Amino acid sequence: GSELSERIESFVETLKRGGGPRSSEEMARETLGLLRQIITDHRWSNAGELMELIRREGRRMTAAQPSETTVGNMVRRVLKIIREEYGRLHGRQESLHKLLTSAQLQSNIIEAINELLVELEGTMENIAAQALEHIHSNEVIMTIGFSRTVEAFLKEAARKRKFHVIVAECAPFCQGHEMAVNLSKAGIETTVMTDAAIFAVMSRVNKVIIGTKTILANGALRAVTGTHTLALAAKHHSTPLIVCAPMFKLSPQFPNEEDSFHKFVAPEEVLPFTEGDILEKVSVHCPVFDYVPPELITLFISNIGGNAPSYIYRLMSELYHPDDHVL
Amino acid sequence: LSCRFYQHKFPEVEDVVMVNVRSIAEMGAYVSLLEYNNIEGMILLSELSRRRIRSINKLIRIGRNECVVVIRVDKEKGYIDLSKRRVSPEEAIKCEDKFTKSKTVYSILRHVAEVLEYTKDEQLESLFQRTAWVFDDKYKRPGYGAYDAFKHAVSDPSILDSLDLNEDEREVLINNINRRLTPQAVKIRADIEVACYGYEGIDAVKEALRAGLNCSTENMPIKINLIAPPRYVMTTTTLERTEGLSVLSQAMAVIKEKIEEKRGVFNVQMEPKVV
Amino acid sequence: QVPTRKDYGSKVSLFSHLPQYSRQNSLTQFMSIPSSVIHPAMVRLGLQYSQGLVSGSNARCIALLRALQQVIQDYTTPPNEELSRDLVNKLKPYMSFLTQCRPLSASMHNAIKFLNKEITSVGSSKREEEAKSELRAAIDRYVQEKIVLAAQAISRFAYQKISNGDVILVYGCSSLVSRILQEAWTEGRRFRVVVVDSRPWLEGRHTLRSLVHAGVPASYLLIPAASYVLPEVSKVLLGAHALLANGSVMSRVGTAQLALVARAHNVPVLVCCETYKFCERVQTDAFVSNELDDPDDLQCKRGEHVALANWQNHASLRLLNLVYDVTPPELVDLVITELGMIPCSSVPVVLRVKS
Amino acid sequence: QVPTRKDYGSKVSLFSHLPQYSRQNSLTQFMSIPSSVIHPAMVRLGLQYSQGLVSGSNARCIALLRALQQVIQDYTTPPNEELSRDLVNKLKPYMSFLTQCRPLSASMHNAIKFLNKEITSVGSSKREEEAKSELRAAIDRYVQEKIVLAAQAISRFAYQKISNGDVILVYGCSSLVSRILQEAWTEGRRFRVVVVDSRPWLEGRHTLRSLVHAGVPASYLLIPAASYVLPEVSKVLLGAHALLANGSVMSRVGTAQLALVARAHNVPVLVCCETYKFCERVQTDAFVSNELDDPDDLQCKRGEHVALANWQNHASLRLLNLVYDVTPPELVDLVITELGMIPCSSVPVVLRVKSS
Amino acid sequence: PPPLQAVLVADSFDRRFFPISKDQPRVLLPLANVALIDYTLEFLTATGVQETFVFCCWKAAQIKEHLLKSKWCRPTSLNVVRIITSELYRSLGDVLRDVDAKALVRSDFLLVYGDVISNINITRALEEHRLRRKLEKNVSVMTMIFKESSPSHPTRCHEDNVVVAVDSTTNRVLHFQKTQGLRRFAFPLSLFQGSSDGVEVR
Repeated sequence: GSELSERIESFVETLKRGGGPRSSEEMARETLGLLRQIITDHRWSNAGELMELIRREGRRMTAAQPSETTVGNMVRRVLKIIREEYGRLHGRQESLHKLLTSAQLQSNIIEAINELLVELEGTMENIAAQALEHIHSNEVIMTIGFSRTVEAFLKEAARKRKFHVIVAECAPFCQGHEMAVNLSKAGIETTVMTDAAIFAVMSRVNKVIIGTKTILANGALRAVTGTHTLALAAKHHSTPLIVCAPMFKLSPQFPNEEDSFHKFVAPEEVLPFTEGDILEKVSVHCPVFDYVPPELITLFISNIGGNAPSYIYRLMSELYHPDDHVL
Repeated sequence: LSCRFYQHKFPEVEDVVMVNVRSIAEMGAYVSLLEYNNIEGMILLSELSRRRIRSINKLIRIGRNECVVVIRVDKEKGYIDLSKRRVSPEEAIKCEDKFTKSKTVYSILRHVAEVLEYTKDEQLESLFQRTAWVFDDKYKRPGYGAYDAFKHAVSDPSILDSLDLNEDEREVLINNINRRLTPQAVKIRADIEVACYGYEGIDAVKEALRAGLNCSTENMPIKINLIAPPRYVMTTTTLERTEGLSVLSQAMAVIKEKIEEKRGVFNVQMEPKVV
Repeated sequence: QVPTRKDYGSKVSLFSHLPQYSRQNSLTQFMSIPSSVIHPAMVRLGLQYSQGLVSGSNARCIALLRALQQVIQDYTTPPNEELSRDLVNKLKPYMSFLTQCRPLSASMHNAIKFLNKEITSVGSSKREEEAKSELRAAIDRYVQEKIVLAAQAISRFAYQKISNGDVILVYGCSSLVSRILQEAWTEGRRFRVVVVDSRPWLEGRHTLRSLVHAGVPASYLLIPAASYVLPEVSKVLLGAHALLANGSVMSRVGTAQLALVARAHNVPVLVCCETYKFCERVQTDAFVSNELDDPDDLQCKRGEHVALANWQNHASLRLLNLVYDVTPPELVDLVITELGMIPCSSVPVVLRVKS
Repeated sequence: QVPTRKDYGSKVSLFSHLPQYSRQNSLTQFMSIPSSVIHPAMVRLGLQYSQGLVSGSNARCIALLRALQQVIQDYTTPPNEELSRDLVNKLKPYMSFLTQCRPLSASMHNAIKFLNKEITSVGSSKREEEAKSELRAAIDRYVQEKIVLAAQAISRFAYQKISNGDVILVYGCSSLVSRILQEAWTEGRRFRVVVVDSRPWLEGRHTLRSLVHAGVPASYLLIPAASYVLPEVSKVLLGAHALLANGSVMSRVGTAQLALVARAHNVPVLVCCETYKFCERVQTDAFVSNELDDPDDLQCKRGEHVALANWQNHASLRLLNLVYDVTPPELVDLVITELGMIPCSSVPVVLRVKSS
Repeated sequence: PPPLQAVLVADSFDRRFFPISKDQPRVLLPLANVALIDYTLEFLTATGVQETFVFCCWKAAQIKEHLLKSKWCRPTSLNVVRIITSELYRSLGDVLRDVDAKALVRSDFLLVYGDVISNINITRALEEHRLRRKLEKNVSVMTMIFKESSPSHPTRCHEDNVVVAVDSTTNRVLHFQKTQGLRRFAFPLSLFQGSSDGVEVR
């Protein structure tokens, strides 16, 4: 269809040029809608043909912006759904047991995708409903950067409890200031600090609650810049660390399998152009994403509950297929 | 204040029905049957989805309405059991259309009751029994019958007058139906630059404009205005936008043919669109 | 009498024991235009502290000592009195006013202690003009042999630790580190320098502007990205505003964070400082004694809005910008002084040998 | 309806959200003697919980299951109603009252969830007596397979680790540890046992009374002196009140201290617990979810004066009586279950396989 | 609000690239293995231009051939490109006179050379210009785009240095001149007689 191609082009251009949609939840919903339209408004007979089409579209979308993994995760989830539906409609995991022991598909796939959207809708409330069991009165909670999930978590927690929140601005993109006003609009008695001071204050923090951008297979994290330092300080002081992360943010990739994991933007934010002559020799780097090893993570909180990092491999194995990590 | 939309009290089995979730239990999910005067209902956990689901909250979303079929009815114990696996998307669409039409009908009846200032709930129940459910019984098609009868009354007031409620109540109901079942408003606009830089430029332009405007039938007068020197805006404020678009396309084709015949210039600045 | 400075804004609960002044409010509004309560040098120095025109610890100490020299030259003993204790009694309100303008640092504290010990040791039989000349000469000698020669010796010692082709990471603005790097490059070494800065002072652009003018290759980035560049870093060199008796390093806010991340990356950490900055007091953290700067400095105009414009209007909103923090000795490997390269735990020993 | 137990004494600010009752204040003072809310299987168990007549987690679970068996036996359906839902709707107030008397543990939470699932699984067509008999049989089978066979299998597994001539350190009164040690000593293993106890419950003496009754050589000391005795200790063996999905161990207050000091002294740590005690919920500290017992037990008579006699008359003074704490998973080397000998990180895996 | 349009001159009317320009148009030189025309077209597409006109006079055949294979010439592109060729062109003034003769532009178009490297989103500037036009009733005719930079930056070569004098309250340009080889600058009195409130020299 002409409109299908138009929407695909608009989506890939928006992804590769700048931001949009604002929240990763909206991006995942738009990706799922586009994939649903691809499945419906296109011709295909065998499951292999549909898988090849989905693979080509996923390759294109991932090549549009590699640093954004939500589109790839949704594509892989759709591929896994297709595999499961075909397997249980035609016949009937890669474990040791398997080692020792050797027409109406489209409607089912559409229903599964609709179920996926339905459970995507209430993910934030599912995460925030269990905030009261992780916060005690007169606690000190430290946060980095800007994250709507953590914002809703803290707002839900503060309804029936009183505590203090310390937010470190994520320089240069000082988005933490929004927390500084937003939590203040809820009356949570928050404090603002520059992100050069974490360790200095870190000894007086009971718990750290942070969001994330991506979760890898081994249990690592792709977070905002400086989160590695915060996790290191937490490990030094042995303060428990909480990663409020929805289920759709589990990329089955691995940290060192590739590069461009960090995302580099114009060095204008770090060093303004008005410097002049010194810019002619000075090299400036402005990475906006940092890698957090799984050793420094104490707990993961998702729309399905709490988990340890050591269990992440299971969840990644329950949502994707090993033969789709290459895409 | 409020009552069941239909005279029938307990919906039959294998009937897709709207629900509103309220809470979550071990046996399943609690809902209110919104269109049956908010009677309590259950969705079994073993029927939420065809896939393997471990948590009810994955799809419950307390406070969000849903479309669930009915799998078992027990009028003696007041127990109704519902389902989500059986309902098809088409069934959900038609049930949603049913719910929207029933909501419109109930809004009309509630406005009539408020106008009558019938503070007695029994009076409102009798109003449901007499005014709207009469057409429901006559048409032998619940839901759609009331809306179709109200549309006919908005068209021909004979149906509304045929009711035996009252005189002032009939006037109030007619006023409510007119204010609610007659929201007609449309104005289709388009832009086209028609100009011939030839011998009889203004003459050919006027002739082409008159020929195009001659295609505007009654209740659809296509008025052409000179917003700019070379461009002209054609406006047709008429209902039935599906037919209005075709009429505008035919007029544009006629204008283009007339302009091309006299060796002139005709450009389609924009296709017809609502305002 | 000298009026007190009023606190600006609401302070954090944990920092209720520290002051917090605004840059706009200066005491000079409530002082005689011809200075009578305090010497004009004192009020000028307090004005140029409170306005942030002097930032470096060495610069602050040098300016304080020059102003004190001016006061000593302008001083005249009263009749039925002697210089020895009258001078200190007259100097005390000046130090109080200077603290009011901006809290004192380790260098200024040590300079004040040394000057008090020198003045108290002035013999009663000394003549006023001779005593003033002797005090001026002693101050000049102290400045020389405790800044210039110390920096030269520290640079010479640090030259050995720097090898060809390595990468050195610095932080903030500090004269000693810049001098060390420039002299090492001049002597013939070839290396890159990685400069780490932090908000809101952004003082790193100072030393960067020096390095480019020396031809040294350089790289620049904010503090949060340090973990990104530490894999390629070989040595870490930091400037210390104060050395405590327990081996703790009292320095700029980001020092301890960088030391921790570098230790996690298995990179040696170096510290160069002068012996005159070695304090005898100890503190185990950055909460008991610190400095609260102007909270309005945290505001940054991102996009078209200043997200923290009317931060006072939010009752439960507090802003916090420390100036100092403490690095535990275990995260430090060297202390480089004129005495040589010493372990971070040998600070008290030097404290004993300088008295 | 049932009233609400009054909180006794001021609480620490960090523990303001948790309740704190007093053993003197019994809720039954505001309830009918011929229990009119429902039959008095409530009150017997509630009083034995509030007054601390039963302490062991397995003992609490067994007592609760016996009481609920009596509840089911005495229960009869109301006309024009369904058992599978009315039973649970009626049983919820029992749980509310029991929580009011004393907060529930993970074992009882699992038992309640299992019995609710069993009641829900009961069909709507079967007869009353058949349903009651099958519910009782299911409760009996659950008790058997989840306590007795589990304990026997765990003892068989633990018999391998216990070597000759070694020293084993225990903590508190835990039935599983005592049975493991007794059965191991039965099979000819020769070894010592070191008992560590802590105030104010001092229930460790319980297991001491067992060890001498089994002829096992033993030693007894308070918790703070543990750092003195660990150098000659070869193994540390601890019972657990619950396991969380993150691998942490929720247990009596002193467990984490013993684990930490044992790690600091390079001594392996064993945690023995049954699969049914595994809990899906997770926490990172003892502040979010705990239970504050009666602070009056903290008072002790040293010499001829009790220092904390009139503690209520000091406004600034506060007393806390914690009963539970969380040991981080990285300090635990074993979980011994009927499924075998597993690491702590594999706790969630069991939760996956036993759920279906 | 009519759709936005942009004129894109694809020829620099100056011989600053001999002998490179003698066998290759300046607009087609590879900056980073990418032609400058590609850079400026991408910049125009990013800022929301829906219609772009390219005027090419010198070696227009090569520019035509290269552009017709580009992404922007594909039917899927949202940037409609129209190519104009005329050997009579000798200066930008002739290009604008031709534009007015054929009346391609409707209102508020973009003027930019074919060798401009930029990533500027001019939505804010466009909105400001339209508001100023509406309030002042068709007085303002041009809105330049300028970027703050220190004079010592390498980009500020001595050939293209410019000094401006504007009113800081309304961004109303008052004077504008080059500074090639001038050791001092001159400003007429008129600038101060009108705007007595204040004048800022940049």
